[PDB]
Amino acid sequence: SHARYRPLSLRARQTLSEKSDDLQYHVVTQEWFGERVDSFLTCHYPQWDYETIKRLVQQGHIYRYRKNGKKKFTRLTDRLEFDELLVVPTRAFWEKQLAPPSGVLEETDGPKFKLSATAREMAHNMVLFKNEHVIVINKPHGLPMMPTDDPQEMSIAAMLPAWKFTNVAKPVVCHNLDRETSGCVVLARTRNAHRMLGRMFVKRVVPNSVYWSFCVGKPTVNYGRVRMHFDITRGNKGDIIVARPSPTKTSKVAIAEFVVNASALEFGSFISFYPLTTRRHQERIMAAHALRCPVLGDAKYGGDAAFPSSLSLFWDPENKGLPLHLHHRKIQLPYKNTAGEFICVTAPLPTQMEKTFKKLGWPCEVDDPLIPG
Amino acid sequence: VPQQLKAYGGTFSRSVGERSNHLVSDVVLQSLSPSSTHNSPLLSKNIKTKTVTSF
Amino acid sequence: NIKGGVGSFLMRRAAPKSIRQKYQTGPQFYKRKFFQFQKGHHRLHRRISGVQTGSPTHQREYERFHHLPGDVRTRPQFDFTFGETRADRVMFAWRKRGDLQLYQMSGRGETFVCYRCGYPVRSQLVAVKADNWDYRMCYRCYTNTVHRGMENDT
Amino acid sequence: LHSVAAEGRPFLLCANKWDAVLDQSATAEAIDFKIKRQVREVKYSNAVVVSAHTGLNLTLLMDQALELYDKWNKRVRRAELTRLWRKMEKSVIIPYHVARIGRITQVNTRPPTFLLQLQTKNDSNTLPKALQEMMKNTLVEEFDFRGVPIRLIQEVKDSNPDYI
Amino acid sequence: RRSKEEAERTFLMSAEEKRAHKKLSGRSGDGSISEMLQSLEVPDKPFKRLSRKVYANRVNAIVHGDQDE
Amino acid sequence: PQLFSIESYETQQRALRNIFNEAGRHCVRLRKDSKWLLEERRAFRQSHQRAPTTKEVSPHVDVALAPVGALKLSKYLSPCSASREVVEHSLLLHRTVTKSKLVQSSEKTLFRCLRCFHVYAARPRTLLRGEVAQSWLEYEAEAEKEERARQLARRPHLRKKKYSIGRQRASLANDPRCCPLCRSTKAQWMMEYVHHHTHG
Amino acid sequence: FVVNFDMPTNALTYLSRAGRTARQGRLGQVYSLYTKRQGVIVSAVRAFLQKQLPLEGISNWKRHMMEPRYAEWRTHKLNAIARSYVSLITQKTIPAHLERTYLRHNATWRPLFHPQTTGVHGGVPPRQQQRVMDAITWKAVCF
Amino acid sequence: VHDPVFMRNVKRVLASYKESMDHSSRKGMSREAFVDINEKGAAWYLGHMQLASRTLAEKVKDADFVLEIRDARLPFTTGNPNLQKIIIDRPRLIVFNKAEMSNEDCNRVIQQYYERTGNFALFTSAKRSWRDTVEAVQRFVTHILPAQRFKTTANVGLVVGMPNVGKSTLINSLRLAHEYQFHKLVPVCKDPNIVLYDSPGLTLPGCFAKEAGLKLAACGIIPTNDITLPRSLVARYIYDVLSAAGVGEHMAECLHLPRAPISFDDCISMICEGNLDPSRAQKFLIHDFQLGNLGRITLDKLPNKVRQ
Amino acid sequence: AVLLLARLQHVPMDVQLLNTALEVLLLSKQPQSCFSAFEAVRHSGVEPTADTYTLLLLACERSGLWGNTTAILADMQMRRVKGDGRTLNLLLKGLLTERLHGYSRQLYETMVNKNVEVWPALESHMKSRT
RNA sequence: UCGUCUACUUAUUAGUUGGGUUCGUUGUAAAGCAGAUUUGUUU
RNA sequence: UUGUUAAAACAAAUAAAAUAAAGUAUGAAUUAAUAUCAAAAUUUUAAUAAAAAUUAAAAAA
Ligand SMILES: [Mg+2]
Ligand SMILES: [Zn+2]
Ligand SMILES: [Zn+2]
Repeated sequence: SHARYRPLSLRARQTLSEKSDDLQYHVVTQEWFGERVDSFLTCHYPQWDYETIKRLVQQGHIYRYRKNGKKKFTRLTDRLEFDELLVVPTRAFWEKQLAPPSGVLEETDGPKFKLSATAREMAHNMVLFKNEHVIVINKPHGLPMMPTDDPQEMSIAAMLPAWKFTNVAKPVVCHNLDRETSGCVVLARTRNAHRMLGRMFVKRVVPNSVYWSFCVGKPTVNYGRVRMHFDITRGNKGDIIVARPSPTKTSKVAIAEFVVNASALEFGSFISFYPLTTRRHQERIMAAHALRCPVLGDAKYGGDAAFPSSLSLFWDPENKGLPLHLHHRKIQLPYKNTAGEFICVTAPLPTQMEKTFKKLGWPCEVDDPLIPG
Repeated sequence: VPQQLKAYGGTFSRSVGERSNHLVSDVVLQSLSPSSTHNSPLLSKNIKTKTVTSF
Repeated sequence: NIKGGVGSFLMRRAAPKSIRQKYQTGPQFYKRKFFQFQKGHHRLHRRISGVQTGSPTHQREYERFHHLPGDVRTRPQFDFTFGETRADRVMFAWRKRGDLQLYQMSGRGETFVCYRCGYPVRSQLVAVKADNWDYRMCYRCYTNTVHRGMENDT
Repeated sequence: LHSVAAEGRPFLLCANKWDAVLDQSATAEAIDFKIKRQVREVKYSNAVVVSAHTGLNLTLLMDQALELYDKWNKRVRRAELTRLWRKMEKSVIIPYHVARIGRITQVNTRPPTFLLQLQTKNDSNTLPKALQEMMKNTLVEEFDFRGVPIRLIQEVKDSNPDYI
Repeated sequence: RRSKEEAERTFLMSAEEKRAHKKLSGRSGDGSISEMLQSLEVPDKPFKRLSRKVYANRVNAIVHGDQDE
Repeated sequence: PQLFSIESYETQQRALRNIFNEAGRHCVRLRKDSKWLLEERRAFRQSHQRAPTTKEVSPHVDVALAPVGALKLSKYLSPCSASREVVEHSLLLHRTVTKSKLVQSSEKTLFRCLRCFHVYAARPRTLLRGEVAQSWLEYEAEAEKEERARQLARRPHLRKKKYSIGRQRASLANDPRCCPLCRSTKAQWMMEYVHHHTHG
Repeated sequence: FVVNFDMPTNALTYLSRAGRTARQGRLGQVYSLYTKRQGVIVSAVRAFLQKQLPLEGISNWKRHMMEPRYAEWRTHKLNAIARSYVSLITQKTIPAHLERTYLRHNATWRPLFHPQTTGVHGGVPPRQQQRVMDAITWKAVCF
Repeated sequence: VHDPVFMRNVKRVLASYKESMDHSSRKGMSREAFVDINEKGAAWYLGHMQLASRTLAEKVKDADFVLEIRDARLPFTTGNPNLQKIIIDRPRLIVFNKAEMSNEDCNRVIQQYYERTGNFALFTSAKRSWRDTVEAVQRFVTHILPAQRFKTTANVGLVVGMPNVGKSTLINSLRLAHEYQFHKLVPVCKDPNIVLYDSPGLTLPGCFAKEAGLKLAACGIIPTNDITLPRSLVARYIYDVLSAAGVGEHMAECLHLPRAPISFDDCISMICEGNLDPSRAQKFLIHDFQLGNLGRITLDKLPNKVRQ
Repeated sequence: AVLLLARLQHVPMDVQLLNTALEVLLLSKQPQSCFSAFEAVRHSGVEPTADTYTLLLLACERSGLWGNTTAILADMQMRRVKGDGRTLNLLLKGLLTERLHGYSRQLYETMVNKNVEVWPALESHMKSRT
């Protein structure tokens, strides 16, 4: 970490590129007259990947100077010209307060973890939908998605090498989930597939996810649209989340569409959330405060109303270890099947939620027509 | 009752040629965009940009 | 305290924020500032169209774009027109060239946004990138990408 | 008084022909109420009642004018300025979104002017006239600048030419 | 606003409700929200959905003066 | 001393948890609906990516009756007893859960109305459809209405034979959604009623 | 460093004053004191410099800087309609019965009627404004 | 009259609001326990009060004094644990509201301990107005706090208290009084230059344990709803406190009972024996404990170190 | 009672209804509302009496504004309506709170002249001030 | 990109008593970052 | 069906039965570019295109 990168506007990046001196000006002799820029670069730099050269050329870090006083930016398909220069940054060019692209540097994997056959069998059981581009797994309850403070505690981010059935590298998780969430997690096989699928998980207007939850109590309306602005602040032992109805310069909005599927005597209810944003504990806090009816098992947000005397008939209120009823039921994918409908994968409920639904008489396996596919 | 249907409330400028067709040439500078160069008598003609590297 | 007025039409020159958007060095992934449509068009979307001069018994559906140069002048590989009809109403699918594959829709042209040129395009021809139906290409950008040999890279 | 205050000279009101009035206490209260009604540091001056034919307390008017010149060239230390504004930033209610003032150091005297260094680097982040009025309101009563106009200089933070 | 708060839909408002609140909080001109609420307080009965031809016959009969509203 | 009054409330609640888990072994098998069963076989193949298991799909609904002790518990408990509310609320919850498991069946079952007090044989799914208020039961109702419109729009004359006054009156008697005497949608499971009467 | 005791009323004088201080890459600085009268030009120049644009067409007359030409507004409005059309196709699904209304308000270019006198008839043909006015008054006096 | 379509729209939305609010059933989660009004608007805070220790310290370092507002029935459980853990260099004035119901002996013990530590305890009754309280606060400031250096500056008091204890009511009263006198902070008296600064989230407790919720519902701080917390859990704890006190004859004399009760079921049946069901009988018992006919009651225990 | 008073409409105005509504608004959540109603009826209507003035002063005592404590006395003087013993005692207390020395001393002197009893706390405060 | 963190520590003994107080996977260097993303002449 | 009260009454509101509101004469008004007007599907041209083209065949009251 000899160079600490800093935010830079386009003006500042141009100014630094002009001020720098760690450049290499390749001339174009008669031998290289008329060669493409990408071919020139791939023949001159054998250690640079083709995608890295593409990113450099299309971002403009490798431009050309046609002796006209100004620098000329070209794409990969452009042909070169005699007597002109091609400017290429060197290794020391990225040592200033200018952040380089991903491929130009070398990223070391370092230490790798060795997995056991039982863990590999568990991962192969978690695998639900396998494709040459995407892999959908069913994340169990109470499992850390990313390595937590305790380095000896297991996590899903280190189970990646066991999922690459034929790929040269481990898949990359597209979106992270809460430790208590028992939904489906999507992994991208191809490094390009991750970039292509990363656009789906940004804030959107049309939902493509389903969250099945069991809240304590019945809300007023059967269907509605929840919206609240969150403020996350750093504290002594953790984070503080402030919820507001009104916007704020620092607030981040959170929007979802909730539908009440069934009501168990107004003491418990089953609801389906369809989110439009991505915020920490978003739907949990929504059900806790907006709907005014916390989900069964959310001790961190309204632990007193989490385990109610009403449902005490079925579960022991003194244990307080029942799984949080938060399941990413159904999620859509841009990929189509042979029929033409988009592939929407569905994860089965954990055995504890199945037991709860059986004790309540509700069917455990039902399709969700709100999100088609 | 005021007129309900309106397309543009404000008013456009009166300069048909280019921006600030009313000012004197000593106050406002002339544009150098390629859309305005091919119309001016001096800029539309030949312009050399090739340079020499050393003395 | 001092209230000065300046129109936004002067600052439109610095609308692009990166080199790819300003100098058009690569595909604009739904981020394009300036567009160029033919004079007289009120519905702002480029049009890739085809002719119909006979019944499907004689003139196939993939022969409508026979005037356009490229892969359409060949026989498609997949024929979904028989049997059950697809949900998205795709009738033909050509050979998967690298990471791009062409598809012909049915009915009126579904307007989509090509991630290479950045324009809304209304056509029956759509090129899907690596089976991901969020990134589509108009046929013109598809033919140019293949001719340049960028079908594997882009 | 507004025109004299704009120039930067300590002013002082004088009620001439004070012996010809009928009620001495009625006019003295009309002027005082007219004084407190003034705004923009004009109100912080005094009013002396003077008669030129009788010669009523003319020496008192010449004594106040001498005190204004001494305060006109008064030298205020720097550390006292920072402690005043640090505790003043909390006690006042600021409904306007303004940038925090870094340091306060008076630069020039006669008239005494103060330098207010901002934290941001934008030029349009200057303080409104309501905040300048409040800043001028405390400097006169705390540092006994009564009847003396005070200027303010809001310096925006300047970047470094090398940028490291 | 107090009726809204009693309904406790603060976090559950939608587009139509927000637009109505905006247009009622905005100071109107010839209109008056006080008189509008007083007129809304009338418990009068609503009209049922009819066909186009039946409604046109109703309008013609009302213009002639032989049928009620 | 200790928390005598608090532990007494916890002890009685633990008893209600045990006496209600005991009543689960007394069940009445009810075969599921033909169309609903295929809906569980379909949703299971997409969720588990495997053929459905005959022990998991449970084509026979396992409905549980209220424990024999609980009905006689609230009976001999005076209304002034503080422990009556905690056991009454325990029965009201099980009285609704019994409805939730009953609606999944389609076999003929005794259902009495409370308006004119008439006992008749009805199918629990179509009768208790408006009281249970389940979205999946709402979405299947909207799905079957479209399925009927698809068949009727393809062939208009198909309505003549399928939907006739002779056919419409016959289907209403086959699925008595309301009492033939009072025409009221309010109904009650006679099995739960006779279970509550002969014990109370 | 150069200290403009008064803000110049034109970009020609400003750059000529600015050119003296910084020569051949030498570090310089310009302090231009301005009052309420030069508020218009100082607002444009400050914006022109932050985005690194050439000082071409800068004036002190406020109406000159806020009123654009018709063709220049034609080009900018055509781009603003397209940028909404791209965001409408990318992040939204509209029903069939709302397909005409969405494309009419966010995707189509509607030319104005005589943009020379647009301040009088608002850009809409008054023969349409007359027919529309007959619909307002007929239901206004009926109320 | 505005547009008829807008009239129809507002009629429809008002009818929808009416059909939504007609339901008398109250939701489980106590909205009041998390909402906290301030000058910017209604705010909802999440998390406990332990992870905000440095955020509290950075503000008690800036404030001149620490004005806390607690309830006399349960002093310690209502407030901030870090304030009791780490010593605060600034002088503290703790106003115990509803002092008529607390134990007089426990009140004198806690005020003696506060005087030993350096703080000032002020017990306020319902008959007393906020004017005498703020006057005594001003007297505390002019007696204890040293003189300010600059004459124009003012001394700031950080207010620490839940909105149910009376902090928000005091703030609103002072605000309206100042507004009427002149026609994020709140000035009380301009002659001694005293101002107050409130911190909503640092005082909002948020989540709570079972016994904490029991004590809060018995004192009336936290609300009580049938879905989240039945009246049994709190009334049985109240009766267990009364039994630990052992005043059975006193319970009987208070509740007009024929004899001394033996168990909680006996208490409920004897209150039922006017005639009313056990639910409303327990509600009336809790209402009695709230209004305070039962006097000299302290639910919060006192540690050994505070009793020494 | 507040709800029923809000529902009330089209009823003749009388001093009894006036002081009853004053009691209602005094015991309500907002003690300033009865003062607002009194300022509304101040222009025209039935004349207020010593009971209504005692109610207004009790509401001012409960709220704590006391900004019109001398305005109430000025209104009573211009209305030329005598006040009762409790009215004059509450006015004495208000003036002592508002530290109006001259008016308080004048009222105390005229009270001792009329030979009307005062509150013990107010009498002790007066004797300690003197 | 919906991750985790109301107990450690210093002593004390056999539950008692006084002090002090986050980590981390992946993408990206722009294709990323406030807020909104609604329209039935419908009765 | 809901809500209120008390140990049945009242108010709301619709969906079943029942009641009426012609097949006789008298007879306007909104509207009106128009071929004895282009039943449908496909494709396309500058914004609903009922504008064009290709399939196909759409009876009368
Ligand atoms: Mg955004
Ligand atoms: Zn394209
Ligand atoms: Zn019946």
